Amino acid sequence: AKRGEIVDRNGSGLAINKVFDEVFVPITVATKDTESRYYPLGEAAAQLIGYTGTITAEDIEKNGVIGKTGLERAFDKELRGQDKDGQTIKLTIDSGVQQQAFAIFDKRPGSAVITDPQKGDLLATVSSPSYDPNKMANGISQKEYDAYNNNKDLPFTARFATGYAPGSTFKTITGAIGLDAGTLKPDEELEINGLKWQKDKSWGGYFATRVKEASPVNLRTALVNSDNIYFAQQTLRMGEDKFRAGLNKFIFGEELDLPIAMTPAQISNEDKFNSEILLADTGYGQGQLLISPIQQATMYSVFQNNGTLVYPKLVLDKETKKKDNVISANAANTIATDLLGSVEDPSGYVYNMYNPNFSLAAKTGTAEIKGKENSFLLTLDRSNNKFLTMIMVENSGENGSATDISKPLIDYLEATIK
Ligand SMILES: *C(=O)[C@@H](NC(=O)Cc1ccccc1)[C@@H]1N[C@@H](C(=O)O)C(C)(C)S1
Ligand SMILES: [Cl-]
Ligand SMILES: [Cl-]
Repeated sequence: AKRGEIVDRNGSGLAINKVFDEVFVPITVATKDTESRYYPLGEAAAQLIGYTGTITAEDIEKNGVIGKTGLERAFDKELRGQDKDGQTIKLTIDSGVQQQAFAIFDKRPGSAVITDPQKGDLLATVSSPSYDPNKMANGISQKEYDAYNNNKDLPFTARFATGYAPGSTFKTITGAIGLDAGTLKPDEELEINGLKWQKDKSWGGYFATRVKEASPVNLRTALVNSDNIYFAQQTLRMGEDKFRAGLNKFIFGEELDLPIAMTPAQISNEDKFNSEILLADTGYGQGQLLISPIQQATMYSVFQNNGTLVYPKLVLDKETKKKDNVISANAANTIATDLLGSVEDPSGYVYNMYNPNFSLAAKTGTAEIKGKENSFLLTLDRSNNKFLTMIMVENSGENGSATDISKPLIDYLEATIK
């Protein structure tokens, strides 16, 4: 039986079969014609699609080829058939978006998740660096394989499913929670002097620090300037109960119906912060938050659905599933409108991607890990609400920011997905 195909949303192949003339024990391509598993996108979708391998003795313990990793293994039952050819599985992936999202990294460690925010379609799930899935499935030498395993940037890992601290992009949720709680007034002008702030001397040598000097600061200025002090103060103003009440309406601790293994997102290590510092850190995306890029794109989907959360989906014919009224419609549109300044204001961090013919909201972020720094970029299509991007660059202190590489992807999406 011929193994079933994995195709993208347009029917283009992602995991298919192709006949080669191999130079009987086939080694490499030239003598005998054999059918081999082929991946047209190669490393661009290696971690997602995975690769196949020969059935081993340990596999036959839980009663041809079998999917070893990725969707080849998760869908191995439906794909392998029975010798009835295997079934064809059509994904939400867009091959053009998948290849563009992978090209921007250029061996930099990071990930990119592009979604249809109103339907949950995962248009692209990219992890960098990557590996050749055709060689892993049909013949890789110990030299090339050891180069993958000794790569400290870990190309085999699926970074879009790994949990990270979200960074300053998380301020969009903290601000929306503050709006619905009634403690955050969008027009209130907060006096903030200097670059560091603590509640009082009980914080010791720790301060919430910002990068830009500005006063007074309202909600929109705090988002565009990415002011940590404003959001640390607003988080302490609302309190842990009001803060967690809004956070708990998101998908924290919730396993998703995605064929991708993923630890659920968490707010902190325990049910209580037991620290004003930890409560304030969580307000601007640090602390003990662990959210994967797929989970981040899911949480941030509320700003393009009038406060409704749209769950992600990878299989095209799967019905859209939502979580209603995670935040209010007024809070979602207030935050999304304020994020237009990140792209449209000449001093905004995403002004490099400014397009006078397209409405793009955005929010950047740099997380400090116990150190190293990761860069994040969230963009929101506000012209038609047809795409959402969650882009991350690991070790941004050496690899640069996500904003510095993501413009060709955003330009591609504004002309294609629109
Ligand atoms: C949000 O993530 C904020 N980041 C920090 O407070 C930590 C940090 C890391 C490196 C340098 C300075 C501060 C602010 N948002 C990011 C961002 O948008 O890239 C800033 C670096 C502007 S700070
Ligand atoms: Cl799915
Ligand atoms: Cl920003």
